[PDB]
Amino acid sequence: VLKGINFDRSIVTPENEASILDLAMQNRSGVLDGMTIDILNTTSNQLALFHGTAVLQGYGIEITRAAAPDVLVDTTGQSNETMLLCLTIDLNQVNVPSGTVGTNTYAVDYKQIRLEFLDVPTLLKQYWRDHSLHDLIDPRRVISMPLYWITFGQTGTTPLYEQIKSNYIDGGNSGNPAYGIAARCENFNHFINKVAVQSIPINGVANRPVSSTASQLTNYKVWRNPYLCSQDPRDKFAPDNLVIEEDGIYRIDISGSINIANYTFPASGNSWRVGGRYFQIVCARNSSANNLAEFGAEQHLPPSGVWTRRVLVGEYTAGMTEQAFSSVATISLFKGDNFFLQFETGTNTSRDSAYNNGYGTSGTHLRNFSYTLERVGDLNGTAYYDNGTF
Amino acid sequence: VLKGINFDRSIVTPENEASILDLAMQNRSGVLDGMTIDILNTTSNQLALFHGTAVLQGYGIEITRAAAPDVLVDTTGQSNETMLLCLTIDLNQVNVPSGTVGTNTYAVDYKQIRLEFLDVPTLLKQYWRDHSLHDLIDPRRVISMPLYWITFGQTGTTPLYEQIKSNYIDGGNSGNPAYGIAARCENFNHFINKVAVQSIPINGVANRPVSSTASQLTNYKVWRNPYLCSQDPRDKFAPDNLVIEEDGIYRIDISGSINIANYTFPASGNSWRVGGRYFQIVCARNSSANNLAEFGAEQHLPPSGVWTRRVLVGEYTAGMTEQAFSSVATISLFKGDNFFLQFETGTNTSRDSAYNNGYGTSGTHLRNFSYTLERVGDLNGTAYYDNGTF
Amino acid sequence: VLKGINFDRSIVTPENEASILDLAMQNRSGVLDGMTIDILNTTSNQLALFHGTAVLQGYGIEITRAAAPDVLVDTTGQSNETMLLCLTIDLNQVNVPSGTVGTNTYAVDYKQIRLEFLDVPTLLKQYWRDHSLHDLIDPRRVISMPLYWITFGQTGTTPLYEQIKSNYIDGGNSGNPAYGIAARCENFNHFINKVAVQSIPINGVANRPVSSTASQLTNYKVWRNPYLCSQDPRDKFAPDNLVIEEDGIYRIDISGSINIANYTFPASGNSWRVGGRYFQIVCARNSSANNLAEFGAEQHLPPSGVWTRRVLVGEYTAGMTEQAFSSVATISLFKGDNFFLQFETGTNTSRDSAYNNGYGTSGTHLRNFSYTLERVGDLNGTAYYDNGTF
Ligand SMILES: O=P(O)(O)O[C@H]1O[C@H](CO)[C@@H](O)[C@H](O)[C@H]1O
Ligand SMILES: O=P(O)(O)O[C@H]1O[C@H](CO)[C@@H](O)[C@H](O)[C@H]1O
Ligand SMILES: O=P(O)(O)O[C@H]1O[C@H](CO)[C@@H](O)[C@H](O)[C@H]1O
Repeated sequence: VLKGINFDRSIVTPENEASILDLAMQNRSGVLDGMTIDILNTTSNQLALFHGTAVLQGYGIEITRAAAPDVLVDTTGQSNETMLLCLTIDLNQVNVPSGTVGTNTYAVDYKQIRLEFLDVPTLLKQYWRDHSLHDLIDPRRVISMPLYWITFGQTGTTPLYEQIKSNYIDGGNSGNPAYGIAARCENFNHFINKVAVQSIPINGVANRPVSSTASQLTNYKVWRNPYLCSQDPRDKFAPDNLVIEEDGIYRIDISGSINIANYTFPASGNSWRVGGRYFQIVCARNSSANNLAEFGAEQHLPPSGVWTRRVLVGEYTAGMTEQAFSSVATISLFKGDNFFLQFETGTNTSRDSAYNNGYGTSGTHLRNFSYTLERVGDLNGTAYYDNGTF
Repeated sequence: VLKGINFDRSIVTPENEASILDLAMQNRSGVLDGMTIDILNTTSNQLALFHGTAVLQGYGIEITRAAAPDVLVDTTGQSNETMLLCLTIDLNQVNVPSGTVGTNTYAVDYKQIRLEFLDVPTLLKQYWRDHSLHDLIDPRRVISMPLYWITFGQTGTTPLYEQIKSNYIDGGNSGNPAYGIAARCENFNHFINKVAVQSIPINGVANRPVSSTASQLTNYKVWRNPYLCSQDPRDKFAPDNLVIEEDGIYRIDISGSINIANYTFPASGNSWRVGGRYFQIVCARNSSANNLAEFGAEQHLPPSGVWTRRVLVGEYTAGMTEQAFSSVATISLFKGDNFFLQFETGTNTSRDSAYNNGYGTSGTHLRNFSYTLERVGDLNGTAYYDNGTF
Repeated sequence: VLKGINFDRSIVTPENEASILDLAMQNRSGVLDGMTIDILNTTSNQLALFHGTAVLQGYGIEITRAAAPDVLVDTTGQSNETMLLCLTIDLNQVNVPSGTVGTNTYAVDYKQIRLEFLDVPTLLKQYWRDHSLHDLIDPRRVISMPLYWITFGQTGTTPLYEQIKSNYIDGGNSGNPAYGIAARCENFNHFINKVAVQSIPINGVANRPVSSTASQLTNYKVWRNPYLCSQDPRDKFAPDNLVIEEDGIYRIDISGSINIANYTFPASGNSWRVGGRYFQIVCARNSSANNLAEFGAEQHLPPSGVWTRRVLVGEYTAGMTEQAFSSVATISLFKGDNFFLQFETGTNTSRDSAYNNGYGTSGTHLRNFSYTLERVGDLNGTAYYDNGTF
């Protein structure tokens, strides 16, 4: 039969209002405020956390403030291990009410809510990003959200901690928590190496032309949304590659200019004409390496025939010192993918190359380069096949 | 007087929580999961559908699973007709409760919910996209959502079916169901015909340059959100025109390059200078033809003075073989409109034309062309006049 | 302890469901429909308003319709003043219920809701945009939303009124009320003045080239979202500057072309080569002037090291009559900031200038120029420091 959920004779249940709040949360779970570590009230037997509010699959969880310590987690038995401090909902447990709504004595012991320590494989098997209490095919009764990486030393010491920022809805994403900006940067200048194919460094360090003979590695302002992407964990790829943490249709915006761009000089032999040189800027995705995602989680496999390289700007140098470019594209990206930008041109400086033989400010370089990477759509259901290949 | 809805002494009603869920749904109705046809349990007297969940103007509807068939719809009396299988809310009916919340016997017969067959004019008169239970000026008591086109044959046969995907929130749009991407494509190459004005084919087939003498019609990956737009239903316009299904402020992104671009050769007569040739890429809207929208529904009339053509890229060829371009614009579009892209240049190849006299890969063509069309704003209330004209 | 809000044994409270509706509203408050002035039922002792619905920090407020006047506000004692007509929630008051749910006589006198007149300093001290009932650090018990600027004359006269459109969710923003388009325009042509640095007029009037000798100030279609931005209130800056009303990460899109662009003519002395001329289009922010925001409200101070100028397009003229450009950037903007676009080039027309010595259609000008400014992210919490500087 046809069942009404919100109708005149319907009884609105807890599962119902959680499903509504989850929808309003864009199916994202996370700490809405507070719930950060309290080192002052942290010992070698107890871990303390400040008061706050979180939403886990539509269920509102609160750590209440009083008098501090707002809450205490038992660390006895935990030594010489790296654990995950998790907030867990266990629907197998029973919430115990006491007193009465008539007197002013109603209270509940929420045994369905736990603050605990889990190892990485245990958390992954009950992580909200991968499993759901509300799931259609595999509904679960126990779900968790990791708050902190906790590294316990020898018995009698206080532990080391690292916030799992992907699980905190801190700021930048309020209103559209599952979408918005993934990565963005300020304008930067980067020297073009004398090679056919090279990546453009999008992670905060550029090889900035500083003099007529040299370029030097210089920081530039960059921002990343930890829920959507992260800097590659391997030092070889760290300057260039992003690891995508969330499946979706993303929008990539690029702009800048190619300064000291090479071209064949107009001479009597070529009928006093500029010999333009081909170059292209491409965006790329690579999924050959598994476990790049947070917690070394399993990558999401892309559909058959998925793109790997896409031309954002393809043209010839026009005989000017500096020539501007701009591009905007929507692309499919998968959890675990590597995402990066490449600069492609010929290697013969006297024939097909967009780059010259100069170094530093005398050499061909990218000037005023910037980008924005944003999540603009999901790949749930049919979209995975229809929209996921490009 | 001033009435509080959510206040301490207020009674939260069914209409109230439906209005809240509708707001959380971005005022969009549709199947959230399941509710697809079950051909195995479909006969010549009954139509079967799988279990699922839908939200119709804030009212949650569920088809419950048990033992299949999850639900059965009586098809007796339906023959040699094309009908719409609809999910209807009728607030004139009375939901009948039985048993008690005290025992574990409470049940409701939701007579306010129906699975029925309607003809196209009947559905349109009570379609959720055009009429509302919550409406300010014309509030309705009966509202429907079409799920399937059902074509019944002769008495004793099983019918033919077609899913109304615009009414299924399948994927790509979760989180922002009323907005997001309307249409997008992968990079493609398209030969420029030797005419003054031509449309660029945005519906999946391009006239791809394949040799030095020929171009051939080749498919390219394209995606459309059925709720926002569709391929033109008339074969003459099918390669080029989109039909907009939903009013709004849309964002159009284009990029690519013009390859083998024509120009006046630098000669002694012109002081050894490149004679650039003007061309422009425009986006366009046309509402002359009514009933192009889904179900042949009535178009939404645009305000007085509305734009029809807008220049996205206007410039001269620069003497290079290939020159890249990019553009991003926000435009107003109305339900029933035709939306398309045009390439405009002169017809005299020796004087004003951006195109040459070559064919295939030797002829002027668009290379690496792609676009994204996205809904970024609505045209409700005052916005219709203020923002709707451009 | 860990408290559950939405769990099986939990009691869902009024504050709870208001917090849920506020989240669903993207933390924006405003009139959802109606609540506009009723001049017909307005006297010299009373102000009338039409029926409608508003949401103030998750609390639903309704003015009920019956027989008009839908509601009356006492204006006795108000003379020779400019007041703000405000809708206030005061949680210190007590809502008085009467009758019973058993009979059909339940009614509430919502003393927690008021329609009143406040002076600008009083409203600012209890304005929903700046203070919250739900606030973590400074929770308030009284909060208001301004609906109209009301200017009372001499005793015995009807007042003058001005709608506070920023507090009305009229249209264009339904679905994403706190985000979406801030400002947009149709394509326009603007003459480039013979100076090093000039602003491009983004507020609806351009100096349009009309003849071979003259340009004239001509209107062009422009739209602004009052909640996000406004035209500068000072006449000196009115054609060029926007005042940002809301903190955030914004996206700026620009496109157009530079027509009649200057360049050094190819002559025997320069080896028959085009001497390109540098120019740049920049977007800018300035916060030196306080109180530019609505109600002369205090500006939001940007973090240390914040950007002020950013290059969107930087390149040389290429020897063509017309050369197109496009740019897309994400930038940080603060409540009270001035936002504007500048055109920068050299002043020596025979050496470094992108502009020539012509006027009107014979002079260098921007052609088909348009832009979109959109709010794409917030600057709450950590984002203020991490993302706010660029
Ligand atoms: O090209 P290879 O060695 O297969 O692949 C390597 O470079 C790619 C491109 O940066 C990375 O995405 C891969 O994770 C890495 O294994
Ligand atoms: O130019 P015509 O014949 O008025 O109009 C025709 O072409 C337009 C442009 O493709 C379409 O939008 C119209 O639906 C069609 O009737
Ligand atoms: O340059 P000045 O005089 O400091 O600053 C003036 O021009 C700026 C740029 O238009 C405005 O933002 C300022 O509000 C105004 O005071």
